[PDB]
Amino acid sequence: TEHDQSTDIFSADGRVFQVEYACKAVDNGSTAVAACCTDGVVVAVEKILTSRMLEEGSNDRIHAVDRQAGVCICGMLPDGRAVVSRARAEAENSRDVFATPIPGSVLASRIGEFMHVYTTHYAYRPFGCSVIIASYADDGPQLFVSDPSGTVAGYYGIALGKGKTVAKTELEKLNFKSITCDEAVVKLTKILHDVHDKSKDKLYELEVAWVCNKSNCVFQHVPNDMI
Amino acid sequence: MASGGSVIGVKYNGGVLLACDTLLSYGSLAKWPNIPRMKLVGAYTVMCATGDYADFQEMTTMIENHVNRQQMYGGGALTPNEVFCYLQRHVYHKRSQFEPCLCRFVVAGCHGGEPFLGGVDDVGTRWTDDCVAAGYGAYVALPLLRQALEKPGGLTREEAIRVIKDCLRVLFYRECRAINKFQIADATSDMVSIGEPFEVETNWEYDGFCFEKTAIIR
Repeated sequence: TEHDQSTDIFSADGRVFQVEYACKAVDNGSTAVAACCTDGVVVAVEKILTSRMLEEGSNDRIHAVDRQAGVCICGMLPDGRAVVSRARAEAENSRDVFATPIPGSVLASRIGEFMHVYTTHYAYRPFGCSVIIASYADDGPQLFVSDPSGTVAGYYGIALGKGKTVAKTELEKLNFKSITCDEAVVKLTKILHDVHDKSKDKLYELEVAWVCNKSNCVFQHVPNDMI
Repeated sequence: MASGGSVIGVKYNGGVLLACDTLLSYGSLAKWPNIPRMKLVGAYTVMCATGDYADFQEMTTMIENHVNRQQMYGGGALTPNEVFCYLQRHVYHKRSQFEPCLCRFVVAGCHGGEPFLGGVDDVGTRWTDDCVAAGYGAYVALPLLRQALEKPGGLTREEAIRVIKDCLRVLFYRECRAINKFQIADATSDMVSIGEPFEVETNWEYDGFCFEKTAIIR
């Protein structure tokens, strides 16, 4: 069992255990959900509070990375913040060098590449976060997830963290072709209130954001009255 | 080596005006007569310059990106005073590496019910005042605007527009590389708007300009 001490070693079965362990940190974190409508994309996440004395906005998990795109972090927040910085730099590079807003599919593939490189070298460890990427540039609305292995995929709806098995069940009873961004906020918030476990985590709040036609394809937090 | 000519600005009671023409020249050739030379920066600020257009474009693109990003990433909206300071440190740094920004800038804005106007030259000299100019505007227009600001109380918007047009009229008569097509920007009430292009009225029919009187041999 020396094979699980660094990310630069395969096990006999063809696995990389340090990356699996990093994934377990995401699976024990707070729940997130997201949905891709015909207008846009909506993201929502549960924040577990550690004190009743925090200001509002503390330890935000959702961050803008360009005018038209945003990221939500699951698992370890300071690791997520390092990925947010990288993503900001790739979006700026696309505007400065190629004179375009970065397409959603390209942004997700660069984030994946960046995360993968920390699974290859004896001197670094894998990130302990999964990132939800939400974008609306010239390729339409797009929602992607990148995990600690650096694997990247596109979704119509998705859930992450410790409530994900149940939350997935409830996202399967939505109609993705038809739904608008105002309905979505009500349904997504409901799923998150229902999976919350009241024994373990006593204090919590919800954080919600979107990018859609209503907002002029600007990625932003929803106004706190719509919850 | 596309280049722009004069720029002029003046503060009035409640705001600030900035004006220039729509032309870029290449040496003596008048190459493009339909170029918008004023650029908005963030929420409160507008700038213009005299001299090398490529250097104006590089510098303003860089400042606009910094201002939009700082706001998008949670560090607030920069004021005209801060934008001006930042511009001046960039120009001085380039002067100090012997790679100068070969322009002279005028910056105007409005924030906090308080108007701003200032200039920066290509070695990094900076100043603020009730009237500012670049190019031939510094020799032709400042004398007229400084006389209008002598009245006590300050200028109304209407008086300010009238003296600005007298200045543009003289630049068209006496600056070689010019056209009769101008825009005015107005910063007032914490925002900037840029007007449509217009032309000024000119006089060519004095008796002393006639063919007989101007003849060299009688």
